[PDB]
Amino acid sequence: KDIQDLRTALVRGYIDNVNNANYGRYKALVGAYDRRSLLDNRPGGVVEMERQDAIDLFPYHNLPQGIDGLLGMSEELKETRTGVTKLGMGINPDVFKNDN
Amino acid sequence: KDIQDLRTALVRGYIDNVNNANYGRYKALVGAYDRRSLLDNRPGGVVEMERQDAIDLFPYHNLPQGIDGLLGMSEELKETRTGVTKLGMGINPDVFKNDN
Amino acid sequence: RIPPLEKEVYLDIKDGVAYIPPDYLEAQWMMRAKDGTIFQVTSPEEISYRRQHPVNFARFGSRFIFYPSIEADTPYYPDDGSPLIPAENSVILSYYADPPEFHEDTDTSTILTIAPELLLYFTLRHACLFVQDDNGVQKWSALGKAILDEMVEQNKKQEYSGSPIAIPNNMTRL
Amino acid sequence: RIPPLEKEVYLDIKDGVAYIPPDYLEAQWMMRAKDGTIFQVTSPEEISYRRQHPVNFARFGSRFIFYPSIEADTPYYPDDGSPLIPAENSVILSYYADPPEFHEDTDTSTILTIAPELLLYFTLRHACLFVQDDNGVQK
Amino acid sequence: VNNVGQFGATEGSIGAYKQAAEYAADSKYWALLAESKFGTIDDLIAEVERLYQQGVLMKQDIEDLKQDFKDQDARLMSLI
Amino acid sequence: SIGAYKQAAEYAADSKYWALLAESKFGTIDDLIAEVERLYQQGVLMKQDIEDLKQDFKDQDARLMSLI
Amino acid sequence: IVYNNQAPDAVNNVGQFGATEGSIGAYKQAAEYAADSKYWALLAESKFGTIDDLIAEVERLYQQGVLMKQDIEDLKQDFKDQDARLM
Repeated sequence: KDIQDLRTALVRGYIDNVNNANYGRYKALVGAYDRRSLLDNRPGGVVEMERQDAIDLFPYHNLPQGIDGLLGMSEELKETRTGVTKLGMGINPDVFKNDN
Repeated sequence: KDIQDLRTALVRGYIDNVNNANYGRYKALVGAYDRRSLLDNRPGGVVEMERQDAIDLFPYHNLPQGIDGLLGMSEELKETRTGVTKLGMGINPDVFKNDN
Repeated sequence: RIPPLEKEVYLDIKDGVAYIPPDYLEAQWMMRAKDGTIFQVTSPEEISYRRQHPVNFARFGSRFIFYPSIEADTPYYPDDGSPLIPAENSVILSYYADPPEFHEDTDTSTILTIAPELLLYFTLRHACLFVQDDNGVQKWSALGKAILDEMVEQNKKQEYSGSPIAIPNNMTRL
Repeated sequence: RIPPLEKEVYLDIKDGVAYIPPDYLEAQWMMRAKDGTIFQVTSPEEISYRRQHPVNFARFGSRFIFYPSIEADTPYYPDDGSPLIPAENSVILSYYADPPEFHEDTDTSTILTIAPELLLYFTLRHACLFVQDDNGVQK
Repeated sequence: VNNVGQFGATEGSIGAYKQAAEYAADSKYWALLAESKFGTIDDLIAEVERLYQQGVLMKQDIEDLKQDFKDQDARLMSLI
Repeated sequence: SIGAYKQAAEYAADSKYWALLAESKFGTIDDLIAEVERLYQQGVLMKQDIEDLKQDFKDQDARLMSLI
Repeated sequence: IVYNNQAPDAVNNVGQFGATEGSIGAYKQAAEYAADSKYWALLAESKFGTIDDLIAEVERLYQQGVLMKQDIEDLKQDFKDQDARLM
């Protein structure tokens, strides 16, 4: 039950990160843009009139090192507090009766 | 059902990134260009009259680390909540009757 | 730009368009009487596309455009004459309006009730222009500007005042 | 902006429209009397989303909106009393209010109890403006 | 009457009055309450009134009934 | 629904347009009050009168009973 | 702690919502008309409150009781007289 809660919080926390980041918002100073041009997205043209620092990718957070590693631990903890393993061979009546 | 939704959101989020980025828009200060020249794209010439910082590749976002890794997890989660694996050997009546 | 001169108003969309009020200066939110459903704004160079292949509106001279080609109706108005039975399908706009020039003595405006010294100094300005006592000009102008900034800040410390903002994680289903 | 001019006050919502008092300048916290609970503020562009698909609210002209159709209440205007025993569902506001302009000699305000020299100097300012003694102004 | 303390008072606001729209809504509230009352109870009153009006009509009808019946049994006792 | 913010002077006229319905319907109210008042008066009178009537009536009836 | 039930008295001399020197009449007239409407609704419960409870109840209640009394009296009188005269 624990493991399902925990992995659900992590993936929910991972999915949101990826989605918000995918949005790729461009931040921009107020008097420059040439709004008309920027909104057009046909291969090439933006007139960043003035400045040149008027448009820059918004600072999205990185993902966390921990999501990665803990998503890690949980996998194995399932695979040791239960006998399941996504790659390992299963039992047979014979080995159930004689592991040798 | 879940996995198809999730992988559809991710690839949709990946495809859009690649396409928007492929557009390769050049940003540029207002009074410089020599519009006439820039629009010509025959091997060599642009007269960036004045400045020299008048034209610079628009700041497209990077892709996200997460798209990569989660596209990852989903693959295996299909391949463990179902017995399918794109590289693995299939069953036969014999092994269906005796895995040994 | 501040509230007290703002305005609520209904529009008269005929077909994806509407003509702009004479009194209009600058716009803030528009939407429908129902459900909210705030509009947002864009350029023609996009809306025309959205025609070929939420809501989007834009400015064409004296005309407003909307892509999904809307229809709203200004209220039923009069008859017995008690209210303005508003129309379902109504969209309502909030825009800063050109205030009326006084053109009268007893006349007044919110301002004087609020910040008359402002008007006082600022007109003394052009006065000291009529006749060339500049230093007074400088003084009047500085003070007017200071007052004005006080005002705008009164408003800025308002428009977000309640509690910590917090950026929404607006994510559509899936 | 400081406490002494602040205000407690109850509101009458009517699922939205809850209107802004004349005396209002700027709003600090806002909550319920019931169980203790704080609202927070946002833009239309978000609350509207909350509609289609915590409590938030926003500023539509002279109106306050709240996403959920709340129904705090006040007695209707002609009134008669006011005790009200705050209707379970009452929300209370803490906001800075425009103080009254003096209109009388024996009038008063906390400021003079506490910090009158301030008013004195600041009005001397516009005075030294009326008549041109600018150094005094600066001081 | 404190030196600097900001928590010893609260300079009352301009006025604790609502914005006109609430006054209009309140007028409409009282108005509609009164109007409903009127229509419904006017129907009741009128019919019920014409009703017990014919009520006292039959009332004075049996009134003249007992008039001629008194008359009647007063003559009856005179016979005795 | 969600209506616009009319200028105050209009909300005033809206508020005003409530008082008249009240005024007229109050007049019918008064006329009918006078009616049920006349009715109640008549009622009380008739009742008490014919009640005393039946009283003295059964009195004479018991008189005739004793006579028999 | 409070309600905004009081009446419009003054105009904002600072604050960009609400009253101005060119709108106060609207607030005050709105208040007057609302109070007048209430006057009506309340006097109405009264006329109506009154009318209803009062007269309707005295009328119907005693008419019914007195007419039942009528039945009783008439019956008794007739029966008694007849039986006794037969005696």
